[PDB]
Amino acid sequence: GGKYRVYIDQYAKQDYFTVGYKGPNEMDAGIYYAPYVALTPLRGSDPKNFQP
Amino acid sequence: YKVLEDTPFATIEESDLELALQIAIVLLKVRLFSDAASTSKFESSDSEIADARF
Amino acid sequence: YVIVGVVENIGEKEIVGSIFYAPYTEGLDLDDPEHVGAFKVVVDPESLQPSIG
Repeated sequence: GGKYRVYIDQYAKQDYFTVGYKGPNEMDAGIYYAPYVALTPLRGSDPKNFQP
Repeated sequence: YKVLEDTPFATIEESDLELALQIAIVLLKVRLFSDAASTSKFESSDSEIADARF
Repeated sequence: YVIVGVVENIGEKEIVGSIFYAPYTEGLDLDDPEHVGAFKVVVDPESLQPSIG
């Protein structure tokens, strides 16, 4: 309707909808995902067999 | 060495075990086992790599 | 003992002989591919001595 942003839960378990609110301000949202560190790679190998 | 035929040395009268073995190679009772490993041998992580020394 | 046998190379594909060895290096990034095979280095995480194979 030009009003609600609709998203599809591609893995929905049954059949449902959830209506939620999100304000323009970052503090106005109910739940806050606040990343600190992301996708930092690690590298190495095992000296007994040289497999990476 | 690896055995090709059951009871290697069954027909080798040679008493000197070293020579009896040379005979087993010649007569195809036993084959030298030296060979490359199936690739999985070193992929299990439960692996042993022959040392090189000096 | 004594063994006699054949090694012949006519060209392109017509390669004949008793045992072909035929090493596999494709996909392995080599400095002078004529070398065949490659080195790997780890270095122990406890003792800090190097390790190579």
